[PDB]
Amino acid sequence: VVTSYSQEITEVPFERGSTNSRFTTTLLVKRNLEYYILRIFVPLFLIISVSWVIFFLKDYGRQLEVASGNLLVFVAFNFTISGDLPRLGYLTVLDRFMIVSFCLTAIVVLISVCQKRLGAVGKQAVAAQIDTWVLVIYPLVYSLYIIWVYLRFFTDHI
Amino acid sequence: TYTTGSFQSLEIKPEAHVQELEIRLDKDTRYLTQHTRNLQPGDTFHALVRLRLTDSGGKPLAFGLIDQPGESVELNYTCDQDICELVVHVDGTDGQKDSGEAVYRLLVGINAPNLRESGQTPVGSSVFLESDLVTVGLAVDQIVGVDQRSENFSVVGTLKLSWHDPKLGFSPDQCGCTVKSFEDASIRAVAGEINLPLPSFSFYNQQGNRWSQNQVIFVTPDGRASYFERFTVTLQAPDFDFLAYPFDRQKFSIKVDLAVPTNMFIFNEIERFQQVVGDQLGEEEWVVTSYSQEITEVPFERGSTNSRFTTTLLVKRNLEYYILRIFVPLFLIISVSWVIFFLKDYGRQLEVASGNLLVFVAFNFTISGDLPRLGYLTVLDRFMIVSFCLTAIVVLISVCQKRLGAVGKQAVAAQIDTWVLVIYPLVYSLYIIWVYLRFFTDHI
Ligand SMILES: [Ca+2]
Repeated sequence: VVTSYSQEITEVPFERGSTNSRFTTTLLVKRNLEYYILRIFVPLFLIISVSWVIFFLKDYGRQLEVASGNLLVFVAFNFTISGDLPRLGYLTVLDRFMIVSFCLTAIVVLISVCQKRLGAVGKQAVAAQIDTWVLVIYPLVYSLYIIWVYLRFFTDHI
Repeated sequence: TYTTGSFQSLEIKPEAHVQELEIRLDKDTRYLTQHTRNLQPGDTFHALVRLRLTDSGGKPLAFGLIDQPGESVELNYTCDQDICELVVHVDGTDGQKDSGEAVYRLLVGINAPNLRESGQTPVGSSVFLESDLVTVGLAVDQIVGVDQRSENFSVVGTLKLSWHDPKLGFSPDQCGCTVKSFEDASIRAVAGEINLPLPSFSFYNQQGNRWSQNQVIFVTPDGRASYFERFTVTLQAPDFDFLAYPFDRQKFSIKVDLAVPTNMFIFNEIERFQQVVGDQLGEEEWVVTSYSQEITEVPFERGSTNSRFTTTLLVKRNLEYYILRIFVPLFLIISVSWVIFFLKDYGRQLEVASGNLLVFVAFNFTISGDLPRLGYLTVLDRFMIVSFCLTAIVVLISVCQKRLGAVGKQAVAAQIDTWVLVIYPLVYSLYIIWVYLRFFTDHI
């Protein structure tokens, strides 16, 4: 979608010692951000929501099963939307966010494994403390990463 | 400026045309051949230092008489033929020998070296009909594509040749305009249009026809012509070796050969009219570590050689992308498959092992989009195979541990568990060290 356009005439050093006249039409275009927000980011936020709410039932075996299943779901969804992800040779803020989300889901799988070990060894108070600590840090980790990426890739003044 | 050309017999002694040079003989150029410019009717050629003098058509004209003082052979000739061209050729290999090096100097004069008697000879004019000196400049604006299965790279850039040909000069008034310009026609096409020699070039590796844009060859009345062309050309790259992908460094070699031998034109000087590699907005897939432009000689299709101007760009992939997207999630999946050996419930461990192997397969194909479908293996493919083998192995070990837990042996199961804990990281580290030694070092 064309945000703005502008036609204007300049001079350019021609092949000889003189200059040629140039007429440049610049169109400021942008993507349909609604499509990416509703197709890529909303299902993703739901997958993180599942991986964050599995820390409520604290059965520690059911939690582990759902954590592994949700990591598999995240992989499958990532490749489902990989069709529109451009196969550019360099990183992108969408790629960076997918990367961070996958690392955090794998980390919650690891924490579920450790919590299951704690539940089996006989330490459940420590397991509950780790559980509530995950509940409090996970949303702030995601918010901090989003703020950091916004500051890095969209601002210079602030 | 003082004008020379053609329009519509005294004091010839001062205008003596006599000059000398030193030569080096080695490798294939044992036989040396030199031409000369058109001569006056009275001019007599004296050759001093076998050797033989013929015309442009090769018809023998004179040999050399060996005079022992001064060594070598002395040759002399004279003719009254008006418009004609003469050639002197010297052969240094009359028999098979090891050789390997030869230093040689010659004495050449078109009228009378006796008057000059060699010496410094400042007023001497070169009469070898020396090859025209063409400067070349090349700039790269983008590397638009790299097809690594077909091993080619499409590159866009600008090319600028510049050569002085007095025969190409003209009177500015006859056409009005000062500069005579031939648009959107190759140097070969212009040489076809006007029956004159021009330094036609080629890229020596392009597949298909390059897109030539803004190409124009314009001549100045003094005779200094210049050719400009913004090309979009798909070069072939045999030198590509993706065995170390994605940690590989590649050479993008853009080689502009001249379609005329070294006798006619040679690339004199590389011209830095524009930044050799352009800086453009964006990270870009291939970042240029270093570039280097240089001129060489290549055996031409005839017995002579042509001048080649090669621009070599040392490019590398954005390794942050591969490390953060391919290797970090891979390390996390491996960490899951290694930490499933802590809970030791032996049924939950098996469930998570199977689920994690499925996760590994799904992630493998998720990142298979960027894995090149090359017909041969790669360090990334090798590491993926090792990871899959180890994950399947931990699935098998989990099955065996579950069997041991069910049979009534749990101490052996715990021993196997801790043994897996201690060997798995060292297995991965050992494999990484081995692949680094195999694919990145020779000294160590
Ligand atoms: Ca760019």
